[PDB]
Amino acid sequence: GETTDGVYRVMTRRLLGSTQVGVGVMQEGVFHTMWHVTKGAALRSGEGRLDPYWGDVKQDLVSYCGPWKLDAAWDGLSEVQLLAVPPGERAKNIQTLPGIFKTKDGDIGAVALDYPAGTSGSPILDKCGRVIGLYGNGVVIKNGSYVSAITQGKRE
Amino acid sequence: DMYIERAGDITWEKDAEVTGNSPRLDVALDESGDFSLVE
Ligand SMILES: NC(=O)c1c[nH]c(C2CC2)n1
Repeated sequence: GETTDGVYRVMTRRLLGSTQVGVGVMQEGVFHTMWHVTKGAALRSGEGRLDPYWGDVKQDLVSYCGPWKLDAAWDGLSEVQLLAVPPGERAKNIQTLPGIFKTKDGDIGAVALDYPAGTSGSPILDKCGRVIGLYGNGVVIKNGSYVSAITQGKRE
Repeated sequence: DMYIERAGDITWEKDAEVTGNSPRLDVALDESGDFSLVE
C-alpha cells in the first residue's frame, strides 16, 4: 500500500457509512497512532496489510511495521502546532503555547484544544516540522473543556 | 477492518491560526492510560 511519510486518517466501514476513528503518522516505513484508536487491530492500506509491532495501553501508543520512530521533544518554552485532521474536514495547522501536566513521575506538555473524538492521533509539531507527540489522550478540566497531553513514545 | 488514507504532509505552517491557552494542571495517570485531575 501507500507508505509515503505524512499524516493519515484511520477509517472503518464497520459502522454506518465510512467513519473516521482516528489519525496517525507514517515515518520511516512505520505507522504511529494512539492505542485507543485501533485497540491494536491490523490495518489496511489499499491492498497491503499493516500489522502491529509495539504497543502499550498505559502510554496509549501503538506502532505498525516496525518500532516507534518519533523521538523529538517539546523544548518547554516555544509555541507548537497541532496538525489537526478532523473527520470529513481538511488537514489544518493550529498554533498554541502548551501548558503542563504535572505528575508524580514528571512534567508533560499539554495542548488546550478541543476536537472531535476521531481526531486522536493527530501529530503535534515543533518549528522544524518534527513530530514531538500525538494528540488525543488527556482530561476534561473544571469548565468542561478538553486538554490533551503531548504524548511521545520512546525510540529504542 | 480498519484502513488508512493519506491526509497530507507534516509541515509547520507560517502564519497559522494561533489559539488555545497554557493550563498548568496536577494530574494522575492510571494503569489503563486514563488521565485524571489531582485535587
Ligand atoms: N472528552 C472530550 O471532550 C473529548 C475526548 N476526546 C477529545 C479529543 C479528540 C481528542 N475530546
